[PDB]
Amino acid sequence: IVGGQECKDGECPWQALLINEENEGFCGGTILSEFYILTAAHCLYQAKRFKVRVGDRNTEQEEGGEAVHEVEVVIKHNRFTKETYDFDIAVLRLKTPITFRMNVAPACLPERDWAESTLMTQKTGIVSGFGRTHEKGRQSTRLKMLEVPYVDRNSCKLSSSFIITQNMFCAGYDTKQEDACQGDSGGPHVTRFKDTYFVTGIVSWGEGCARKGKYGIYTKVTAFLKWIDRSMK
Amino acid sequence: TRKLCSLDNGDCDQFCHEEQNSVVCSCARGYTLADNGKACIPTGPYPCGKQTLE
Ligand SMILES: [Ca+2]
Ligand SMILES: [Ca+2]
Repeated sequence: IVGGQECKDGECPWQALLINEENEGFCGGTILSEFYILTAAHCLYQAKRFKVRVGDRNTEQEEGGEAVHEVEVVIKHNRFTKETYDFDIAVLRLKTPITFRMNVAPACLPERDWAESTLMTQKTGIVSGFGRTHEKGRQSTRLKMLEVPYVDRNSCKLSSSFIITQNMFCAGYDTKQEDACQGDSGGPHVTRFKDTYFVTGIVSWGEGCARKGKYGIYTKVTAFLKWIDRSMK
Repeated sequence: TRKLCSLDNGDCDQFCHEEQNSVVCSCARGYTLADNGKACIPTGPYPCGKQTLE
């Protein structure tokens, strides 16, 4: 996350961190329920074996609430395309159920039509993660969040060197230097509606981080709500 | 002009659907619709979408 603020105690409880064999985070996820994590399909290519950490806010110290879960089943969208990152979505079934507690709670899955007409028409959503704090920097040891405006689909298409499919949407700023970044991939984009937070996107890709004339590109979760439902069985 | 679900979400806490010519409210899993048919009440600990306070 470039710019934004730390997640304070309790603020980003649906954040998950995918961690490699060296116990380093390489991608985010969103807690959907005690057994399921939502992430980006492209993240699965980034580590041969990986686990999921929840409850973590500071990767440099054990604040007691952190827990690592093994992944039992990886459910990757069969239409994921590395060349355009279309269908950039995966669900992970954990071997053991997550214990909800301070800093660990699921984000709500909304209903499709309501989400598209009412959530995605809000002014902003919130992206969070442990990703780089600038384009060429290192990952953040602190969980961060950032309010990002929803961006008109036309403007976003005009701004992009690469195709924006209907399974993607844009969020962020034209020139202000705030954006998700590398390492935030797979993480939550959620939208607040009356003090309840709903999953609206998955951090997917960008041409750099926070570049002028460029926006953050997210998987459009509302296009996959049936598929998510099915995947969680 | 804004009517039904397009006017302040139909007064619903969460999901609003327009059925015949009227608002129908509903809630995410782990909540129950209140007696007034609009508010959503969490039915257990750690309901989805709530920042944690304990
Ligand atoms: Ca920690
Ligand atoms: Ca920009």
